[PDB]
Amino acid sequence: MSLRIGVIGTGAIGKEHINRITNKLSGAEIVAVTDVNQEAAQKVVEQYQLNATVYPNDDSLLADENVDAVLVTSWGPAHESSVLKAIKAQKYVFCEKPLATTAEGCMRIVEEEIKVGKRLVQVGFMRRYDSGYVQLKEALDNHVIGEPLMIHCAHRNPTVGDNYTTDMAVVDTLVHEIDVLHWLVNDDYESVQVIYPKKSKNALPHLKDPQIVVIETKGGIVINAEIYVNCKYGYDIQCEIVGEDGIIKLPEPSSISLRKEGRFSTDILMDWQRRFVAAYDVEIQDFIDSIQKKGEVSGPTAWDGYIAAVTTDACVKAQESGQKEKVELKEKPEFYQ
Amino acid sequence: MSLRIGVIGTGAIGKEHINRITNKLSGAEIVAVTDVNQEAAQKVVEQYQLNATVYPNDDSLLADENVDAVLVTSWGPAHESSVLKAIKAQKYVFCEKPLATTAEGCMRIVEEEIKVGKRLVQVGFMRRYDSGYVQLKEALDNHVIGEPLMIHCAHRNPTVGDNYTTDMAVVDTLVHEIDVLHWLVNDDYESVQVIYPKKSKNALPHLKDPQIVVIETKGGIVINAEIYVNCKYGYDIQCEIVGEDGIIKLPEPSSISLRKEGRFSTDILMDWQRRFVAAYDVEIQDFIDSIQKKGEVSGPTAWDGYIAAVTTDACVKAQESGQKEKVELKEKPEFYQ
Amino acid sequence: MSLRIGVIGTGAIGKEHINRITNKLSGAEIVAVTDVNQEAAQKVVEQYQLNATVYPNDDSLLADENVDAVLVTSWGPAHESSVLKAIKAQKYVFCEKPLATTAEGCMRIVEEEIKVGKRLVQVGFMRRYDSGYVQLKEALDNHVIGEPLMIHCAHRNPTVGDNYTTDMAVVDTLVHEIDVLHWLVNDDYESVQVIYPKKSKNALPHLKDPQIVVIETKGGIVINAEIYVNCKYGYDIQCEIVGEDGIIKLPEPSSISLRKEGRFSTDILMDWQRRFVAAYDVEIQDFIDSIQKKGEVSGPTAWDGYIAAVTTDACVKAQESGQKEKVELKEKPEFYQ
Amino acid sequence: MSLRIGVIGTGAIGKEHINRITNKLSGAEIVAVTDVNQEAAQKVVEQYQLNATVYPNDDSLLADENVDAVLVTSWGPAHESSVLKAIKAQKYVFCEKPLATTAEGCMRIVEEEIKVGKRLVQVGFMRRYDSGYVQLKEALDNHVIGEPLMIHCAHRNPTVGDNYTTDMAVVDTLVHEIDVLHWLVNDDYESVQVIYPKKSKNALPHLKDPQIVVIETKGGIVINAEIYVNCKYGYDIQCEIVGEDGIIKLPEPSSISLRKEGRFSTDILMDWQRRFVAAYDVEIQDFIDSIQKKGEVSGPTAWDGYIAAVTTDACVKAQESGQKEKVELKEKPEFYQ
Ligand SMILES: [Cl-]
Ligand SMILES: [Cl-]
Ligand SMILES: [Cl-]
Ligand SMILES: [Cl-]
Ligand SMILES: [Cl-]
Ligand SMILES: [Cl-]
Ligand SMILES: [Cl-]
Ligand SMILES: [Cl-]
Ligand SMILES: [Cl-]
Ligand SMILES: [Cl-]
Ligand SMILES: [Cl-]
Ligand SMILES: [Cl-]
Ligand SMILES: [Cl-]
Ligand SMILES: [Cl-]
Ligand SMILES: [Cl-]
Ligand SMILES: [Cl-]
Ligand SMILES: [Mg+2]
Ligand SMILES: [Mg+2]
Ligand SMILES: [Mg+2]
Ligand SMILES: [Mg+2]
Repeated sequence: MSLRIGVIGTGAIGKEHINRITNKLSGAEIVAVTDVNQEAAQKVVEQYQLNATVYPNDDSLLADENVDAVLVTSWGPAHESSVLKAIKAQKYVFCEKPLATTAEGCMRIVEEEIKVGKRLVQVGFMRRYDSGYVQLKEALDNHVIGEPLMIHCAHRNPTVGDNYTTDMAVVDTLVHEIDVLHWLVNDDYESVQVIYPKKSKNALPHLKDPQIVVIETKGGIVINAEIYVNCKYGYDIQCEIVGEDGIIKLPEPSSISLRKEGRFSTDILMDWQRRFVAAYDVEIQDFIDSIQKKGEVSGPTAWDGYIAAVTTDACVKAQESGQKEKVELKEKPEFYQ
Repeated sequence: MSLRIGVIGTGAIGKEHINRITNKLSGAEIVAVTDVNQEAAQKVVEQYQLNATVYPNDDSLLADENVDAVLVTSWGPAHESSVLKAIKAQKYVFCEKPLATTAEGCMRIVEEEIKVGKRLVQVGFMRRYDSGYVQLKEALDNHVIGEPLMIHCAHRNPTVGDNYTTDMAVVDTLVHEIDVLHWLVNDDYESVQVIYPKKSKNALPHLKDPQIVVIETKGGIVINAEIYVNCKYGYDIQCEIVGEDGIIKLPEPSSISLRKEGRFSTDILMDWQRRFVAAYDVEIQDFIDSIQKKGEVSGPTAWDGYIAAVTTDACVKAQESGQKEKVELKEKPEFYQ
Repeated sequence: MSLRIGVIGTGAIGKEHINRITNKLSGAEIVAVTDVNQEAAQKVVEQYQLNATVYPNDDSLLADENVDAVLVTSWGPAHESSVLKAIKAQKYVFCEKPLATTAEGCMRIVEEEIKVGKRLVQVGFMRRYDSGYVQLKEALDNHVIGEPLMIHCAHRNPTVGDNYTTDMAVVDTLVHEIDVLHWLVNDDYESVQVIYPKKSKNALPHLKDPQIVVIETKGGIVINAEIYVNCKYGYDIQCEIVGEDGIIKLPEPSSISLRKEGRFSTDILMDWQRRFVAAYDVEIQDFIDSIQKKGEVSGPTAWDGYIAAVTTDACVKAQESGQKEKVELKEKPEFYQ
Repeated sequence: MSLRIGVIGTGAIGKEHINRITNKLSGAEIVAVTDVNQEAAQKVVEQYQLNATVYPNDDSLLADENVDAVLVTSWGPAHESSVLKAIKAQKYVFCEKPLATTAEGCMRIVEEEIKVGKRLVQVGFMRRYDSGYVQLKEALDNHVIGEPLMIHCAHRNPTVGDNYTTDMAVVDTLVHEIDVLHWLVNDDYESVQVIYPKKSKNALPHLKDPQIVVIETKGGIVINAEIYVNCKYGYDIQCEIVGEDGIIKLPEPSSISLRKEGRFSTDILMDWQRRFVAAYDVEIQDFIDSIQKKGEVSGPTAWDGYIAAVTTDACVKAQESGQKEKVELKEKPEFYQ
């Protein structure tokens, strides 16, 4: 059959996932939705022409015997509650970041999932499904460059809104690097340090931008991550991994080249939504296919959600202290190995 | 509803389209199949776990009131017959190349389609859906380089089988360039000339490889197309369009870069099936979506099939004559404008 | 000692060579000059602060026992006369293109040089000394790509003056490709054909621009050379050699890259004089060093001058006829092997 | 006349400069040499066929009224003595790094030079004369990217000898970055911190390799410099400057590209001596031309030597302490502005 999916939270993110499941992907259907604003959920069912029940809350949606799996796409601080309820209802769950707002909240989810005996929770770190990152992972797993030693990366954005604050550089922005890098190199984070260059003219007075975040792993890999969210020129993700015997680097997004007016050039995307559309499609298709074929999910795990929560909190601490701060992680359970 | 598709011809190509419709794309289902070898069609229904009727021939399949659209993926010389039957049965049809084996056969299809009053026929020239070609088309349509003047392109393949013959360099290989280029520049072909370099050591004695094909358009654009099907190093498509004021060029397929052992490098694909998988997915999704949203197809047309048939025949003539040969095209009907 | 050089022709080209010998290179000095306009030669001696005698003509300059070698940098049609006189006077001679205006004139020079028993004549085809071309030659000589099969090249210039005529596309412009390519692949030219695309809006009404020149070698290498002298965007030399097993390509001139305003770009030079300055320096330094160390010159030869004269004439014939034209070359003497 | 140069120290470095002055450059001659090993100096005069006097020491060489300028190319710790003697003898001096082994020694030279009233001392930081760095400087001076904010750079070498020690990563290797970067951005260094990744398998047990050096300028520019001297793959210099509105990056050294065996690649040099040969030539030619045309030198100054000495010492301190260390610089004299 089609995997029958319910959606908890019908804002921009939920709508985009509803659109991809309904109009782009294979093997699933939206059969149920809920939102805090019931009127909004009804509008969504109408706009996307869904054959779906509108439920007043997640408890009633999760009680629907004909819902197999849910997307948790509500307000971030509301995610944890729905994830816990879904685990208890024994539904598969795809949770947009964050899994929970604290390490403790992630640990509550971890404890309950481990009881189930199979993986129900996939966290929405879509970078792992981007073709460039998949290529990097394959090269590393094949020992192409020997042991990784250093990672140099950048997350650049053209401009941010007036409400974007210093902490969000790590909470909303660097969190993607935080998830993908430890996955690439199969190592755990140990410490973080934040350094502030000269503030850019393109940043509002309350915002510290750019920033450099230096992260060391337990194995001794050193990551230097630049975050510059008012770079003006484009939305740009760059990542180079220096190994003992060679160096691998993430590609530019594909663009025709142009020779014109004394310049040889390619395009730089301006819109972050154009950068990872394929990865979002693949991540959800993987959720669907893994469930149908394996009876459990296969992507970033609740434990990856925990690592992101602990590490982001340490980075925010380091933003304030100017000192090297410890990333204190519990031992990874065999369940998540 | 799901668009209900029947498949005529369940060989490798038909199977791959069945796989994408069943497991990758949105909005369609395989409800019927037929193959000359009925046992093969039954095996296909079983292998892909289809809920589909096996019909003994295309006439019976096309008589099924619950088939909305068909794929024609049979032996090439058999395509024309099924396309004509499908038009008469008023079904939408996606036809793999060729539309027909002769200009005359394509004209028979054109005459019958024009009677219908809407487009039923989409021909499987998937290059138009490749992101690089879409980018080229957008640049041209926006006048980025002024008038196109010259096109330099190459279609390279690592090695061919013992049964690949000189004519197939244009019939099976260059036909893709033949379709995409006139579309890019909105011009008609007027003449073709073939020049043979030194034969490669990598080619079998009966095969002329490489070849250069020089094509001139009515507007005066000159295309120099290299075909080298035993290039050894990779499967490689290259295309540069020189305009009055600048030059645009198709990108390399996306690859991580590597610094190792004194070389800075990216990957070249070895497998043509890895080069255009995304384009095949997009072309079929467009077939489905166009039908459901517009009630007619929107891709390469029966007329494009005709242009390909006329032009390939002229190229094969030029391969034999060593002279400049005319491409004689009827006026394009308003139906296809 | 310093090699004592006399200069015959003190126009722009002669002045630039005088400047490089006097202010940039090692091991030579300008001791004598002559120009048709004696006042101009005197001004040159003063402007460059030379310790040099001004002679009324080349005969008197060549009679100076203390002149070891001469540069022939006069009006093109005047070159042949001075080269012949210098050979008879037993001086080494560096001759700017052309060696002579006709195949017959080049053959007169060849006959007289062969009598000398050592190479006196170096022709000013500086591309052979450009680092990119040297790299191409090394790769070819090391069999990196197997046998060369095809060459795709372009010679592009931003705009030309009102006096630039169709024939000059081959006589003044393509002549550089004509010299360098047969050297790269160690093959002789056999035929040429000219094809005219759509005329560019950037070309004046009397000029055919762009042009494509197709040249076949005796060994069966096919060269497609684009000439576009009003391309607007830059001065740009491109060259790709397709071999049996791989492909080599001339590099872009070195430029920093820029990410800015949605584009990732490098520089394209606008000024042809910036493209080959290093090659001009190296070619003259080689003239000097070869003479001092070997007692004979080592660069492009009088025979290379002959090949250029024959081939340019065939191309101009082909420009007019629209037909394939023969390049008729005498057998290369052992003297020039 | 030719600038008459004496050479103090005829080892490998002195010999290479003698070779370039004698056989490659314009306007100077080697008229005098001295070495601690007089037999070595005599051999050098013979090997290079110099018309030069061999002096027993630098005092006697500097007393030669017919010596205009000297190269100081002796053992590093011996440089300071000869530079001071040359300033007192009122000769122009080109000094290979280091200017002196301590900040105090550099300050002694600075004090004596300032008395002269014109610049006599040029320090051999050749990177400033490399075409890529010149291009970076021009872009910065033209405000192409707005204010520089961050610099990401790497100095990589394939392997080092058994005698290469941890301190040399900054003293001999990073010193080049240390000189060029403050010049590029016209800012002073304020602090340095060293971080050690996982040790490479390619490094001997006594050596800490790779290393990351984080340098902050007074203006707030943050530099992250990777040093990896056993990277195996090549000798490789990389440098990216992130500005407010865009990013500029040093180019790869020019190389033909190759498509072969499934890879599209360019060359990475293995030999550091091939990386900067042009810069060494240009730096010495500039020394010669500046003296002859301006009567004083124009390259990196004694003050730049001082900055390098102070900064290298701070980096070595940071290598040992693991803490952020201050770079304590005296105010730059107007003499050196
Ligand atoms: Cl919270
Ligand atoms: Cl965009
Ligand atoms: Cl999980
Ligand atoms: Cl614990
Ligand atoms: Cl047929
Ligand atoms: Cl492949
Ligand atoms: Cl059609
Ligand atoms: Cl007609
Ligand atoms: Cl003449
Ligand atoms: Cl320029
Ligand atoms: Cl010669
Ligand atoms: Cl003969
Ligand atoms: Cl010392
Ligand atoms: Cl090398
Ligand atoms: Cl100084
Ligand atoms: Cl002080
Ligand atoms: Mg853009
Ligand atoms: Mg590969
Ligand atoms: Mg420019
Ligand atoms: Mg190499």
